[PDB]
Amino acid sequence: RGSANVLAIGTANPPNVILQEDYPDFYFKVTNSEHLTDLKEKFKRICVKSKTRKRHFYLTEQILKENPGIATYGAGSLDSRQKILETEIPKLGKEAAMVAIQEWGQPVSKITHVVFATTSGFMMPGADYSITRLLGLNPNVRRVMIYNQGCFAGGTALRVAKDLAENNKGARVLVVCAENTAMTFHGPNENHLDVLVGQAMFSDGAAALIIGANPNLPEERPVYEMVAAHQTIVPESDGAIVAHFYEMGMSYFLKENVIPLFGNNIEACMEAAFKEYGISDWNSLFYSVHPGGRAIVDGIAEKLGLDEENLKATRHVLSEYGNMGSACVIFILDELRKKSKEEKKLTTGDGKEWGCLIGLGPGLTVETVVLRSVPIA
Amino acid sequence: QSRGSANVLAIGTANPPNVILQEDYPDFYFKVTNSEHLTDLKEKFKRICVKSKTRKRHFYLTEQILKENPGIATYGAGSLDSRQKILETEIPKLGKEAAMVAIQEWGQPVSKITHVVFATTSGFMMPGADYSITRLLGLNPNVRRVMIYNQGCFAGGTALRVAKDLAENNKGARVLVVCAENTAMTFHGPNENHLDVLVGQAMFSDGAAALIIGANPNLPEERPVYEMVAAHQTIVPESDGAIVAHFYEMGMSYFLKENVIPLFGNNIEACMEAAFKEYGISDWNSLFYSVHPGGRAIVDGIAEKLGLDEENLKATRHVLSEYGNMGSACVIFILDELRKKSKEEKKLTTGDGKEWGCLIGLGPGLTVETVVLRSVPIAAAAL
Repeated sequence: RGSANVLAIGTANPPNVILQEDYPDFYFKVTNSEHLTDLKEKFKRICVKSKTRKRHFYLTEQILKENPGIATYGAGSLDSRQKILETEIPKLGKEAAMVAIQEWGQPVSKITHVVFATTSGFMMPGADYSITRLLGLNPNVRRVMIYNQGCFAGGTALRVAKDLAENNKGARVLVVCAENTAMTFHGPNENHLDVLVGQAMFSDGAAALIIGANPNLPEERPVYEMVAAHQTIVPESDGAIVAHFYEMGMSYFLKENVIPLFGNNIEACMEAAFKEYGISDWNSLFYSVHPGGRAIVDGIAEKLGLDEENLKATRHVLSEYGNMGSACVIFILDELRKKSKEEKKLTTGDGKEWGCLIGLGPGLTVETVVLRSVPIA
Repeated sequence: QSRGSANVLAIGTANPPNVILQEDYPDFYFKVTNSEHLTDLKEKFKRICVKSKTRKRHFYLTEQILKENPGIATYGAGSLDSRQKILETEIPKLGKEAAMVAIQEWGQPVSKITHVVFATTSGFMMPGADYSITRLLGLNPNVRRVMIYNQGCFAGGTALRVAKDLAENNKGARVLVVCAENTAMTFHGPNENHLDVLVGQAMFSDGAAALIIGANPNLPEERPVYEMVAAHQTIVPESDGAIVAHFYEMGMSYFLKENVIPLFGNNIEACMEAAFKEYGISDWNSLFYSVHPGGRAIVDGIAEKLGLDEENLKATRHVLSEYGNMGSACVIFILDELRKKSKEEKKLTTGDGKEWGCLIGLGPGLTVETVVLRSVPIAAAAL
């Protein structure tokens, strides 16, 4: 019995794109907030600085017209958010899952386990049930539904898949991460400027993987080896990110020091994960860093001394997709292996042997997955 | 990193102190929900409560707390924010008290805990209940957490199935498993257009249960109570839509079709075969049981289809009787009851003197969680 491997990665996004250059005009119009000149000026500066070029959203002017509470800050809107989210999350998840299954090239009857992560709505039965039904998976698949673990849940999903894959001979785990801003969209309000930071970054996306130990070569094709998977609570961080699931939807609150609480601690997380394999040069590694806005990626870069090369996959997904929550770190893994093939590098990890996937979110929580690349040549 | 199977090393339970006897619950319920005029619903509710075989339930919710949170007691009113204010702190707090009972039986420092699995459908926030009990128990900040939110009445099974893989794949791993439920998420006043509310109100109750799960016990402090042999999960065929729950502004709005009981009853034998065929076991009455007590009718129906005697189901029916339907926690209380009653009538194993047993989680999907268990001799389990 060996290490859990990534055998396939797939991604999906809803079709409707709003460019960041268009987004402030769009946002202030569909929330009937054009009278709030200062917030609109504040929001244009945040978006000009975001280094997100474009985002996909299921939410459109049409949907918001049909569900006006979603576009009114603090209005009872959760019922109508859930009516969207209950079906759109499994639906988008299925599309991401189909791309992974196609790459994998094996029948779906070989899938033994399903790990689904989202914070974009919830019901019983959950998105894990729904995607099982939509893909016609075996009814006896062993399911782990991961609700409401926010922007670190990509890490959590992989860490769970790792133990499922490694402890069960022949197990193939379908991992799906999906987010939909129907859960997080808020109109602007002078008292809750955290909303403007959210509306500059949050976006729709689904990513899927197939995880298995002991790949059947060469008809199965590993992309990454999962070596280790850690979770930690940052010291002195209690209350830094808090989200409530309220009648108005997901109401979230960020302290001033979120970026420096991650930044002053990330080096300790890298030592905890890499010391035992004798690694201390952080630029010797390839990276999937959760792109929770520009400031989080820049702070982690500054504190680890990461060069432009090691963050270009992370920054490409932030630019082209925005903060799709749990899905982002999986999009980055996809981008990383594609770019590696395109630039004729020796490994799926940008020519590097060892790598790091970092999930960041409430607690504050750091998810650290240690990866090895696979040869391309 | 294996060396052996995940064992239950400890079990502890906690309940809120306010108890309402079922004989008193219809008068309580119709009074606090301002529903005295709804006479036909009150008579229906009395008949359901009598048939329930729930004698007693624990609740955080009191008359006083409903007076301070009257939205909760007003059918369909926006109450979720008031429900989350209660549940955000009470679920981790109740989970903590259960965990402290399990950790005392375990007799190891909490620094030995490497993983935390927390199951609840009773409120949700970020960071979740996993984070909160980690903080309340002063666990090592680098514990590996699996937060199982909103899986409903099969989550007890899910929690052990996750714990099994965490404990068997990580050498030295000790998994704290906590299942907690609080009816602040599910409490609704009666309504002529939502009859399924009367079914839940007869059943749903508060409780927390905790386990320490680990492979390779270490004497003298650690003793196994149960061995986990296998953990299975399945969708009951032709079951789509039988149990639906939405998380709405009014709280958890749930819909329980009539045919839930036949769908579970008519497929449970296939679940037992799938789980026990490889061990050459077919005599369902020779096994010990923790069956999710999702109301009297589901237990009775599984009893009839498997041929289980009164002896097999007394632990299950004891918990339904004395605690009601505490959601995820029930199957863990029943394992606790089973080993306690075994020790008390001087049986030879923690499973009522039987060698093999099964824990059955039942919930939306419809989903069946099946945990294949082995008992431990009382000699090696007790002190």
